[PDB]
Parts: sequence; C-alpha cells; structure tokens
Amino acid sequence: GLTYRIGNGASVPISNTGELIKGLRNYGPYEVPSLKYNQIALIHNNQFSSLINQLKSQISSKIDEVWHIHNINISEFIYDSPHFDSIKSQVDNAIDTGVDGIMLVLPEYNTPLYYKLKSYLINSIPSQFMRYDILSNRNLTFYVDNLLVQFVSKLGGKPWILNVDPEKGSDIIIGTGATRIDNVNLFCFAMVFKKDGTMLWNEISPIVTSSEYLTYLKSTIKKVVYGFKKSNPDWDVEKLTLHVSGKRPKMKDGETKILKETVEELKKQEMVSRDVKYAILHLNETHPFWVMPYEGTKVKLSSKRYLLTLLQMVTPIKPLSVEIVSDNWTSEEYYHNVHEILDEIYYLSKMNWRGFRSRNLPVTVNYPKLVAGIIANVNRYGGYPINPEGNRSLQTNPWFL
Amino acid sequence: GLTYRIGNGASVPISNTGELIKGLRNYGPYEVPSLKYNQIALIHNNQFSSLINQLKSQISSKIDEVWHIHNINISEFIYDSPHFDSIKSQVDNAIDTGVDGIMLVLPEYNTPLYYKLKSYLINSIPSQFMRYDILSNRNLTFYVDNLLVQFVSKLGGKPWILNVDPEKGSDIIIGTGATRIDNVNLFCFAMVFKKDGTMLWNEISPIVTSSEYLTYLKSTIKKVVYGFKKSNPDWDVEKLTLHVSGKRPKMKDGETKILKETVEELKKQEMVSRDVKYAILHLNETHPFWVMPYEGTKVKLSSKRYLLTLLQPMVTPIKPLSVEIVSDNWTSEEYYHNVHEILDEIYYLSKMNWRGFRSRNLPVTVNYPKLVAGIIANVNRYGGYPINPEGNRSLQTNPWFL
DNA sequence: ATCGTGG
DNA sequence: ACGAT
DNA sequence: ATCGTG
DNA sequence: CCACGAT
Ligand SMILES: C[As](C)(=O)[O-]
Ligand SMILES: C[As](C)(=O)[O-]
Ligand SMILES: [Cl-]
Ligand SMILES: [K+]
Ligand SMILES: [Mg+2]
Ligand SMILES: [Mg+2]
Ligand SMILES: [Mg+2]
Repeated sequence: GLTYRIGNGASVPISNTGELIKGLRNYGPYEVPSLKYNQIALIHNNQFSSLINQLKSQISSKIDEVWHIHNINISEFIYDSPHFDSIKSQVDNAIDTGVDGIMLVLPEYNTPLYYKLKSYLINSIPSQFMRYDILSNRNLTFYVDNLLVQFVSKLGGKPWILNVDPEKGSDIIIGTGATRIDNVNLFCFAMVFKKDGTMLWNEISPIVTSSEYLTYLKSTIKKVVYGFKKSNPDWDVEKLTLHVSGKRPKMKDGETKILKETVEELKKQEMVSRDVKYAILHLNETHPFWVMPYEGTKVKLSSKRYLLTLLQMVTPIKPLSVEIVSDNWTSEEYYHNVHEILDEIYYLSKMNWRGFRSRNLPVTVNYPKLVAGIIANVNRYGGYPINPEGNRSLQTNPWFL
Repeated sequence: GLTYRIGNGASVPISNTGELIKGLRNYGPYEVPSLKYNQIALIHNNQFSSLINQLKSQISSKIDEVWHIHNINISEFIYDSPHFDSIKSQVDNAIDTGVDGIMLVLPEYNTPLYYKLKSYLINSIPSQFMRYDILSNRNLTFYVDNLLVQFVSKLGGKPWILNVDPEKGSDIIIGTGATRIDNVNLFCFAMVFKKDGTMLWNEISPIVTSSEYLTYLKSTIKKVVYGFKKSNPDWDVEKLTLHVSGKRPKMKDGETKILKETVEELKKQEMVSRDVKYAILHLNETHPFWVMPYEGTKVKLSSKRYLLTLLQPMVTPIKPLSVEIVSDNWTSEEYYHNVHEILDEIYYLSKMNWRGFRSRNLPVTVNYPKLVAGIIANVNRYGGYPINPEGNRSLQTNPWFL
C-alpha cells in the first residue's frame, strides 16, 4: 500500500500514471519550484512552425494546470544555423534577458553538438533538450507530459516523494562508488539521499585513472557529507546506509576498508552520531528474466547476499543483487535491519524523476548512471567540464535528468 | 489442481499424504502387483524382538489394507551371526522356498555389509532392506507406510501415476547422461518414461573411463529404446524429449552432436517416427535460495534457458532447476508452445517419486538416475556383485534402485 | 539402509 | 538430530 | 536528445 | 539503430 506524497498533503497510489497526473492537477506537486524570473526560453530554428506552436501551447498549459507553476511566460529565440556557435549565441541571448530555464530544440541527431551544448547549459542554467525530427512523428501529449517531469525537477521542483515511516529506514543513504568511462579512466561519485528518495547533495571527482580510485572515493564521500552537514547542521545521522555501485576496479577488500575508515573519520568529526549504526551494501544489476505477485519480493541467496525482483504471458523482472559487505549491527537486531534496508532499496526504486513511467531501479544506483553518461560523453566529444563543487545549484539539483 | 490417479478410476490431489493413504485404502493403488508365490520373506536377527513383531504385523496389515495385495503370507528366517555368509545363507534359504520378495533387517549402518548384500539381492529378487537399530514405536507407522511404497514398486506394482492431458507433452521422455563414480570412471544410463511418470525401461552401461563416455552414451540409449520398442511395438513416438543430467565429462558440443546422431539412427531403424519432433534438454540442480505462489513458476532467462522454481517440501526454500534447450527440430511457429509443454512436463515429473509418500520435488528423470548412481558407485567401492540390467527383464522393467 | 531436512 | 499422515 | 522495452 | 507504446 505504498503511495507518493504530492502537494497539499495529498497522497496517491504508486504504479498508476493516470491517477498521478490527476492527483497533480488537483493538488499540485510535492514542491512547486520558486522561480526568479517566471520566464522560460524556447530556442529553436523553426520559427513559424505550426508544431513548435503546438508544443509551446501544451507546455504552457501543462506547466500551469498540472505543475501549478502560474504566470509563466515563454520567450522564443531563433538560431539561423544548427552549429554550436550559432546556437550558443541564442543561449547567451536568452540568459542575459533573465530566464529560469532553457528548452532547446535540436534539428537532428548530432552527438558532439549535443554534448557540447548540454555541458555548456549544465554549467549555466537548468535545461531540457528536444529533437524536432523525433517530435514530428510522436504523440505530443505523452511527449510533453513526461518531458515536464524532469524539466520541473531540474528547475528545483519536487514532483512527488515517497510516503515512508520516519521510524524506519536510514536517516540518510549515500549512493557512492565509481564508474568507468573507458578501459582505464573513471570518476567517483557520492550522493546523499533522504529515505523518501529526495537527493540532498551530490559530488563527483575529476576523471582519474583506476589507480587513483580509492583515494578519490574517500575524498568524494567526505566532500558530500561535509556539504550536506553544512546545509543541514541539525540533521541527526544515527542510522546510515551506503549503496555502493558502478563498474569500477575490483578491489573489494581494499574498498570496504576505506569505506569503513571514512565512516569512523566522519564519526570522529561528529558529522554523524556518536554511535551511528551503519551498513555498507553493494548493489548490482543482474541478468534480467521473465516470469512465464512479485512486487516487493525479497530473495535470500546467503547470509549476506540478497536479491530484489524489481518489476518493470510474461512478467519482465530486473533483479537487483544486494550484498551486505560490512555493518556494526548487533546480532539481535540484524535480521530486522536486513528487512529495513531491503525495503528501503525497494522504495527507492520507485523514486526516479525522469518521467511518469521511469525504470524501477534504486535512485541511489540510477542517478549515478545518468551522471556517468554525461561525464563519459563530454570527455569523449570534448564539452565543458562539469564541476559541482562550489556550485550550489549543481550540488543540490538533479541536473543529470 | 494436479492429481494422482490411483485404483478404480479414483484420483487424489498432490501434496497431501493423508488423503493419498486414505485414497489407497478406499480404492487401491493404480496397479496391484501380480505375484507368483503370494509369499514374502522377512529375514532378521532378533527372534524375540517386540519391535520386529510389531514390524511384521504392521507390514501384514498394510500390504492387505493399503495396497490391496490380499492373502500374502510372510515367512520368517533367522540368521545367527550378523555377518555376510550367515545372512546370505538365510537369503538363499528364502529364495529356495519360493518367494516374491525379501525384506531384510540388518543390525545397524554397516556400509560394506549393506552394499555387498544389496548387490546380491538386486541380482536375485525384489528386496527391501531395514535397520534393526532404527525401528521405534514412535516412528513405526511412518516407517512401514513409506517402506511399502517402494517395496510394492519393486514388486512391480504402480502406487500412483500422474493425471496428465494425453494430448500434451512427450510420447516418451528419455532420462540419460552419465555419473562419475570417481575422477576417472563413470557409467552411462538411459531410462524411458511415460509422460505420466511411469518408468518403462532402463539400461546402464558398464563402468568405463571418461574417455569412453560418448561411445557408451550412444550405445546405452539405443539399448533402452530397442528394449522399450520390443516390448511396446505399437507405441507411436511422434514427440520425444531427452532429459540429460549427471556429473559427467565437459563435452557439451560433442555430446549434443552424438545425441542428435543417436536420435537420427533410431529414426532410421523405425524405433521412433521418421518425423519425430524432439528436443534435447540439460537439467541441472542449482543453488537453493529462500524467498523472504512459487509452486510451478517458470522463469525464462533467454530463448534457450529456463528455470523451474521447485519448492522444497518468514523463509520458504526453493530448489531451482535449470533447463537448457541445447537442440530441437521445432518450427519457429510452435517453439514457445512447445517450451511451455516441456517445462510443465518437467514440473509434473517432479511430483513422481515412488520412494515414499512425500514428493522429492525433483524430476524422476534426474532423481532415479541419482539413485542408480548411488548403488553403482558404492557397489564398486565396496566390492559387491556387479549390476547390469541387460538380459534381465526384471531389472530392465522394475525400479530396483528405490 | 522408511524417507527427507538441517546442521 | 528430527519430523512426517 | 520525453523515456522506456525488445 | 530502429519499431512501438505510454495517461
Ligand atoms: C570547453 As570546450 C567546448 O572548448 O571543450
Ligand atoms: C562380492 As564377490 C568377490 O563374491 O563378487
Ligand atoms: Cl521403541
Ligand atoms: K538384524
Ligand atoms: Mg533528460
Ligand atoms: Mg547384473
Ligand atoms: Mg530404498
């Protein structure tokens, strides 16, 4: 009987898109974003196109009636050529007029141009890309519907959160680890989440080589907890869970030792409670299968190894492996704490803000994968480096959606 | 709603021992064995034992009331010394009086003595061994109940069969493969089953080295099909399934190639239909897990690999069975239809176990070969009388290994 | 070797 | 070692 | 790059 | 890389 909390104290069942959208119309999102300009720019090269005009009308009406963001104006900016220089001029024109976000329509598939512009925008202002070639042969309403879930989130809104019991679960969950972007290079990440699935803070390392992995893992985690604790000084962390994921160097014994060391150092500096109870978990997507009745099903493979059959004639299953690699739990509370962390992981698999029907995979694993896609391709095609440190908007918003 | 067919047209639901025993009392087993002497021998070491006396009276009453084998006489033979020669003398005395089967009580868990005597009795007469030191007033009822399931079966009875749709599944299923008895030596096996779970014929190769595996795999399958077809001349086989199991040499591509050749040779010889539709399957027990609803669940891992979540009968244990289709001549149009049928068939066969009342929840085409392998390996280890069913219609057609 | 687990 | 109908 | 599964 | 679907 799990539900999403949306606006005005209302709650709606999970797994029901139609009831969610209707819920949003009646009660609004959990948090409407507070804008500075009440202005979005739409940037395209199809000035008097009838479909740009229908796009804009659906966006304008849905922002108001579904997302309850009232009195928004959409200004258009036209670029003459679909080249970086020409598009960047309109982007810069829009920014200097004062806009809260940019909706950027590209004409065709162009990976280098996309990653160059996306990395520029990430460093500048919340943004949402669109492809005009795909838009044409597409049902517009489903297009704009899902599009605005992530754009409103990038603007700082909170579409919905999970209703969870404040007596149960982790005070915070840190999704951490690293992801390879090629055979030698990787970056480390650390993301602090509330048990209701909301991202509180994120940090990423520079792109480094696998030999630098453990050094930057500890430093990225210390960075994220320092940043989180500076902005939530009165947040008491007495129960802490780490979700470690990502295709990363296979140094499991060394990694667990450095993670355990990090927690005790954070405990040294009173970043977490005096006797914080913690567990370090490895989360791994495994081979999908199809059942030829499983929602919330937990499978025990061994004393420290579990599997969650996450649902997405036939029932496709995306199983998630969960291994408890370390914990300071007593043996009396152990099984109870196991049930809580596996429940928590299942709850977090309901919390992705990429659209209304997102992939059901824990946000602690999926959001770092979205970050990896951007970082990998910006390094591959030469865009602007993305540096969250020092930039509160990047540290506190889901810029990666 | 799967059910077992027992006697007089009656059927009882699976997974309920109480109703199955009551069903047998009311209606009899699916087939009562046809005995030659109406006599069985009980051979033991404790003439004045109250437990032996209660054992003999429970066997007598339940053979009559549960299994509907009426008017059987149970003669007794006492051996003095608990050693091979003395016991074998009483076995030989009992065989010479004219008996249908021997029930043999041994003093304790003496493994060399057991396998030497059991290999002798397998080569002679249906038999059921018991341990004197394990009998107890508390367990005697359960003891005799299950003991008789396998003994009636070894006498040629059919306790129960699976109620299955005659239009679905395989005409015959051949359980085959090999089992290593040590790092070098193995034996091959081939068993023919009806889709209702009954075993029709079984053959095993001699113990051979792993280098001889593919040769003897082919010859053993041909022997069991020649045997089935000689004794079921009109059994049309239009749909054939092979269940390949056992800890055996790593030769998957060559093994598959030989198994296909074997089927093609049996078609040429008109042992199966020249247009037989068949599949070769690898059945593998994998690591159990526990769900923290799954009865008969089929899991697809790819177009060729499947998993059956068989229940092991807070935390509920699962004993999954990997099923890989390594070869088939199915049309793409009928493929997934056929996949559903062979996976359901494997589930149904996991409900067939004539070892006792409780289902083993492992397909009979895997489990009966594991039982044979236990005997063959230990009889070689402890130097018993070698067992080979060839030329012995009794070993070929009866589940001597239970 | 009543049969199966669980240890 | 236990429990099973 | 609406986001997903095949 | 495309085909089709979602409220
Ligand atoms: C910062 As750049 C677009 O020159 O890689
Ligand atoms: C058990 As022997 C040596 O009589 O074959
Ligand atoms: Cl007693
Ligand atoms: K005895
Ligand atoms: Mg996006
Ligand atoms: Mg022999
Ligand atoms: Mg037996």
